[PDB]
Amino acid sequence: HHLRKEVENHYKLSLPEDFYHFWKFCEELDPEKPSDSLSASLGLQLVGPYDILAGKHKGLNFNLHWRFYYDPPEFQTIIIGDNKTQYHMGYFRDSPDEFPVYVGINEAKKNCIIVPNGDNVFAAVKLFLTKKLKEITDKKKINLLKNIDEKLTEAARELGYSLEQRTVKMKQRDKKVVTKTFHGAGLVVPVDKNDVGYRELPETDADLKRICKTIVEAASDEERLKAFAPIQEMMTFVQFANDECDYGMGLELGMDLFCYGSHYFHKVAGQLLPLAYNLLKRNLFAEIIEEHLANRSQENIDQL
Ligand code: NA
Repeated sequence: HHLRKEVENHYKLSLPEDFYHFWKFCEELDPEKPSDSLSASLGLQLVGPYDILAGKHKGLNFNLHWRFYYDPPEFQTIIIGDNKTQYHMGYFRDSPDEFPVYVGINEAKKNCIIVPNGDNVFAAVKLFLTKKLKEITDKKKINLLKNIDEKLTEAARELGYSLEQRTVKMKQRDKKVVTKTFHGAGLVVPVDKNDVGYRELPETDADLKRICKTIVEAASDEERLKAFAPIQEMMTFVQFANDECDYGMGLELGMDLFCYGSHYFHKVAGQLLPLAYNLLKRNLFAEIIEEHLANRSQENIDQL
């Protein structure tokens, strides 16, 4: 596609082959409006990089474009669904220098959880379709979805794409996950044979969430200052961890605070996440998190 290098220059990210093949699939499906080809049948719409392939881009910050409230920098939205739940799908990359490891989904009006949904967009839409078909009570819609299901399956078969929700390479990546974080999709950082690269937080996730709850529910600013004391302490622990190259600890603390979702945590998360991503040489993610924390909206299409 003639707009390919424009996609990767604007996002500063490399897109996998499934991204481009799926565009051609949707073009054939509805050449008048490829990004809306699944809208009547599935309630889905292609967005983010697809907007560039569609030429819809012709101040424009693609680090924020269709970035929903709980999308960590690893998560790049490509498809949106029901706006009542803010259902959407995105490629998930552990590093800006790698291809996506899978397609994740989140409902931003419900929670911060990122659910795996295949390792390519053909799988992601097929899995969505299978689930959507369970709700359909109209014979014409049933017929339409079965046809689309047949086309997706054959296209995936011809390209050699798995249609499984979790593939082998995905289950292999989970072996590298040093912690789940609050969103459950996992952090992957380099860890050498002496465990250097990561160390655990002093609190469990349930206890960290309890600490966060006492901060947001503090009845006065003085009580909130006191409720912050365990966070301030953990940030000191992160500084020591950074001095000994255990960069993943501050990444995990910052990610959990971001995922909890309170504006009371934007300042500390802005002190943890940019530094951690820079120390990990994931500089683009440091840019994304800075710009997102400065503009963490519930409306996010940069094309207005
Ligand atoms: Na965690």
